[PDB]
Amino acid sequence: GDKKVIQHLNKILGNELIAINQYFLHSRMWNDWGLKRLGAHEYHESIDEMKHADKLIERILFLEGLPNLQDLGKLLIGENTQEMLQCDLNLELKATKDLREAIVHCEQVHDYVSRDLLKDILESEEEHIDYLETQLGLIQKVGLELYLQSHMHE
Amino acid sequence: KGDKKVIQHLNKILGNELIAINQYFLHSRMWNDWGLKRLGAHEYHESIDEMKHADKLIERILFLEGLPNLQDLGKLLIGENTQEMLQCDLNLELKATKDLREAIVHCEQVHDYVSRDLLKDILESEEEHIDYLETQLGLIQKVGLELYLQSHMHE
Amino acid sequence: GDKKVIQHLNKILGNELIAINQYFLHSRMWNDWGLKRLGAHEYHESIDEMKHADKLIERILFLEGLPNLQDLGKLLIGENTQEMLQCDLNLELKATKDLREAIVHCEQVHDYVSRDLLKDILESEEEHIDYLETQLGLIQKVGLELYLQSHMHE
Amino acid sequence: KGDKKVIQHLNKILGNELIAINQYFLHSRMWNDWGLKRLGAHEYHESIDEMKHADKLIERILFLEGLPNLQDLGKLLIGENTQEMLQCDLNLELKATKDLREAIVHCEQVHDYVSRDLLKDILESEEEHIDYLETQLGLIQKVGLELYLQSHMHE
Amino acid sequence: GDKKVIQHLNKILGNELIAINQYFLHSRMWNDWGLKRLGAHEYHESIDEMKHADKLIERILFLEGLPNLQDLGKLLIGENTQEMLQCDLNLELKATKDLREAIVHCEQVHDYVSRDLLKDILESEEEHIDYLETQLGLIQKVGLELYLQSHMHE
Amino acid sequence: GDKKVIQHLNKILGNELIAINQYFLHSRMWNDWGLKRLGAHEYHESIDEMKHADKLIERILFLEGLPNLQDLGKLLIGENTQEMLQCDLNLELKATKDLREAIVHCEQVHDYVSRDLLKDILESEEEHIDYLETQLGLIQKVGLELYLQSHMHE
Amino acid sequence: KGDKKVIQHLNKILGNELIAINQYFLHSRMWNDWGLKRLGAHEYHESIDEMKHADKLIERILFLEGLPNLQDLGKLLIGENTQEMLQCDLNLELKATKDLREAIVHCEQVHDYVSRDLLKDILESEEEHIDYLETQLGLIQKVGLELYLQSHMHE
Ligand code: HEM
Ligand code: HEM
Ligand code: HEM
Ligand code: HEM
Ligand SMILES: [K+]
Ligand SMILES: [K+]
Repeated sequence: GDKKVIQHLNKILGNELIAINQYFLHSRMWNDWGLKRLGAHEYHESIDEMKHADKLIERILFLEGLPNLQDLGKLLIGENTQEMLQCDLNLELKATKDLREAIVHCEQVHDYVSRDLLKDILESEEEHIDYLETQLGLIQKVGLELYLQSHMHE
Repeated sequence: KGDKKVIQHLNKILGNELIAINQYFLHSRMWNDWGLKRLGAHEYHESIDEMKHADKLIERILFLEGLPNLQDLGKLLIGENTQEMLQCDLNLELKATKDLREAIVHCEQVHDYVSRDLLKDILESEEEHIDYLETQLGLIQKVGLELYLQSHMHE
Repeated sequence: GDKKVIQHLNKILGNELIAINQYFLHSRMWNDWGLKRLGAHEYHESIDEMKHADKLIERILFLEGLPNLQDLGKLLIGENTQEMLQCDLNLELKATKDLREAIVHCEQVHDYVSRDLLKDILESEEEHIDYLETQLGLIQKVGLELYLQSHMHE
Repeated sequence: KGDKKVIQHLNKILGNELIAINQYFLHSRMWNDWGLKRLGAHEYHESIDEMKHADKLIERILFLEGLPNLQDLGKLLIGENTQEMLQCDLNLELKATKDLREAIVHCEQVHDYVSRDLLKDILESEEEHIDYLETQLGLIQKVGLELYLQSHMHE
Repeated sequence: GDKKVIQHLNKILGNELIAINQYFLHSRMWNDWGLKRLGAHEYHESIDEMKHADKLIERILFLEGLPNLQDLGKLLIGENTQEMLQCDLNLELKATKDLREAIVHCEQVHDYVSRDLLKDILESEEEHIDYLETQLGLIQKVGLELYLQSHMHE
Repeated sequence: GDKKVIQHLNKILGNELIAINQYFLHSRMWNDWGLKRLGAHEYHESIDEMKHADKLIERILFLEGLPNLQDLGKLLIGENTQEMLQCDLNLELKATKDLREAIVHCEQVHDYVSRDLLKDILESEEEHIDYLETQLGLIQKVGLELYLQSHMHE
Repeated sequence: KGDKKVIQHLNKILGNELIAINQYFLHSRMWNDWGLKRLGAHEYHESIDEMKHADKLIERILFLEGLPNLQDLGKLLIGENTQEMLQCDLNLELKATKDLREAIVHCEQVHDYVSRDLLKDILESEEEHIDYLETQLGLIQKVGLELYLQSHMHE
């Protein structure tokens, strides 16, 4: 296994671990506030990052690397709905930047299978960006209070 | 063979349908992009409905030994926000129904009653779309834009 | 969204829009002639291009570009079965050349998700080339009239 | 009670249907005799369809208090091979659709919109038969007679 | 919500976050080595701790505290099966010690619902200790190689 | 059809044809010895290579090349379980090296569909490497005799 | 355990199966590439049948404590067109049946009746393939090449 591939994979893994915890707390904060539709959607975002982390961990071990679950970077926790969505978007913008750099290196050393894995993750993070920009746009179009009312009931 | 002006009329209606297919499809995907899923879904079905009308016109023209024209695409009326998109669709349908009425007058004149019947059914369907569009613009007036948009976020 | 990526996506979208109308007209001409197997197969080629156009429109909008459904290029309409098939093949060869150029650029600017979308379109257009070259070969092997007889009934 | 000329027109269309019923039924059984079962089955359903139009005309005539004429049977156009039988069918239908258009014109003139509608349904059906006939004749040109016949041996 | 209760709950939550990652890595390590029965059981232990973390997080927010998902303590990662089992046991002995001290304080300030939450977690951690002590005892009774062989197949 | 792409595809095909026979004979040798679990797994590995060979043959023909099913290279046949596993691994390490070289060339000439096929085969061969290294690892962890015993029954 | 010449005969028959597997698989995929899908599907099943024969020989060789030979691959008889591919298959089957008869003779001689019974089963399957092949070549003679090909386009 290419040593820099493993470093890149461990970097993506670290990003997934931030997102898991950030989205899970954001989910439970929205549930606490009675914004149950946002809570449920954000729960699922968290679960999806868990599954990516699993796939990264499996690949690192196959390549005889050591998965790093010890290092947890900075959680971006907002204190209201609009900040929380922006915090999620900031984290995903960093995530996709790291994914593209990892893919470049995989291509260079011909680790095409690792590249394929990261690209699938990358498509999933861009779908999350799509959702997030759409939510932030809806807040601008209908206003904050109507956006929140629309996410009360599941 | 077909009456030459009937075939010209049929190709004109076909050209209108081809505009509407593309206009509604883009508007539909714009509304999905914005997270206005109820509008996106409804507008997708309007696009499909115009595709089916275009199919029937193509089939009729070929039966009449005419040449269907799928090459000349007229001007799409693409709006930049929900209220503009609805008015753009409405303007397109007012032109559409005017052309359908003139086509029906000519078919009647030359006794092409089957083409007339085809066009009358397309006409009823475009008037149903006009009903929808006038109702949507009327609702924007009665409840306001933001509430109208909120009501179209969720399918 | 990268500016040339959006231009390439709009170019492929333009090719899809030509194919949709070309295949649809070819389909209904074959039905008009009583060659129902050709008409049905060609109808499904048109539908398949409609679904590719849809995905391209969606990706362009996500990248904050403007989908161009206004410019309709030159339809290659044949006068008989053999010309219709060759017209379809001419269109597909142009289409795949454009797809390869779009993929090269996506790879260059690290738009791997757009690359993946175009590669899936590309595989579908190569399957259509396989079908078309096979049909033209059968016309040579069994002759035109037997080929047409084999396509009267669905 | 009904308009005198409308009833005359309806009886004329009825007479055209009575010819087609008998012509198509004989052509069907001839194709079956020859082992061209696909043609024989299709032609059988053409005959049945004309029977149904005949019934609807009879019922309308009786409602309008006219006398349906089933006694006068015009000239059957019988072919002696497949290409002739198809062209004979096509010649009959070209005459039938001409008569249908003239009847619709007169129904419209005297405001018998229900009779016009019945005739317009028949006309659409006969244009569909014309579509079929012209396509078959076109196929004989495109693939040749013997292959055309072969394609019509099995149902 | 009582301030020291929230501190205790956040301490127990911190123990759960360690256990999640430790058990998840050990599970994927066992799968990597072909010890699928151990890998499957350890995966389930990880999921169980995830669910406890969820309930802790919900309770903290109901009590108007701030759940801490940022501070990840030291993972005890073994290098072979016998060490991994011992690391899990060491972790659970620390977890139940902290659980007991959290329950003492809840009782003292009459937060009987938090006490009940913690007692349910405690029973599940004591079930895990029963499992661990039993596995270590089986290594002693049958030997390490038979123990491993018995955990190859699910 | 690019000429060196075809040569690369025929080279990968040649590797598949070796693996088909090597794995089939290994399967039947394990069945003859009563190591039925190994026999079944190796039969499925052989069938998987048969399917990759079919896809490669179909692609070569579409690209108007001549599939070469006449040149069969050297089968690596072991005479006990541990040698047969190592023979399979040696063959797959050679296979994956050739696959990466074929992908490099396909990327160079913009044959992205062929690259995508070859990348799917590579993922499957890396899964086989994972299986093979895991088996060799188990033999070291539990011993050869326990490993063989665990593979008597399906 | 097994007679040494029996094992040589079984390895020879196995070598013939390995040629047929590859030859029929390639011919199958050639016919699919050409759109002759009925021939491609039939030829595929012939390849799979030879694969199963090869498996039974391998198993019998190992039971007899022989070494199955999957390394030596003889000459594939690949044709350039349908007529040649069919004849290439037939030429391979005439050599295969000749070798099967010689193997059966030797099995009978040394009282390896279970090996004879295996080879006899394979022989019957190879004669069914000869029956198929001679029938196809005869049909090409009776209806003409192009009609034979047309009959094998659709599955
Ligand atoms: C921008 C151009 C177009 C787009 C994006 C588009 C898109 C689509 C889509 C997504 C479908 C559904 C396919 C499926 O999921 O099965 C569809 C169906 C269909 N399209 Fe189009 N289309 C376009 C143009 C046309 C045109 C120009 C015609 C005919 C002249 C046409 C005729 C049809 C028909 C007949 C159907 C089947 C409708 C039904 O019965 O459900 N389309 N189209
Ligand atoms: C005034 C002339 C005729 C009229 C109004 C008439 C009317 C009808 C009608 C309404 C049906 C039932 C159709 C359905 O609902 O599917 C029918 C069936 C049929 N007709 Fe006629 N018909 C006429 C003459 C003939 C003639 C001249 C023949 C043969 C030479 C014929 C042969 C048949 C046959 C075989 C059936 C199907 C009966 C069964 O097996 O159920 N008809 N007809
Ligand atoms: C704050 C830390 C975490 C929390 C609160 C959490 C929470 C949860 C919850 C509540 C579930 C649903 C369990 C059920 O009831 O079925 C779940 C599932 C799961 N978790 Fe976590 N989790 C965390 C971290 C992780 C990590 C770090 C990983 C892997 C590296 C992970 C991997 C998984 C997987 C693979 C599933 C099953 C997903 C599926 O296939 O549906 N989790 N988690
Ligand atoms: C020693 C040579 C080979 C042997 C003994 C062998 C044996 C077998 C057997 C026993 C089966 C299962 C058949 C059944 O029970 O239905 C099979 C399936 C198959 N074989 Fe082979 N085979 C060989 C070589 C090949 C080659 C060279 C190819 C293609 C290039 C091939 C292509 C296939 C395919 C496509 C299947 C079906 C796989 C599926 O979809 O399940 N085989 N083979
Ligand atoms: K509201
Ligand atoms: K024929």
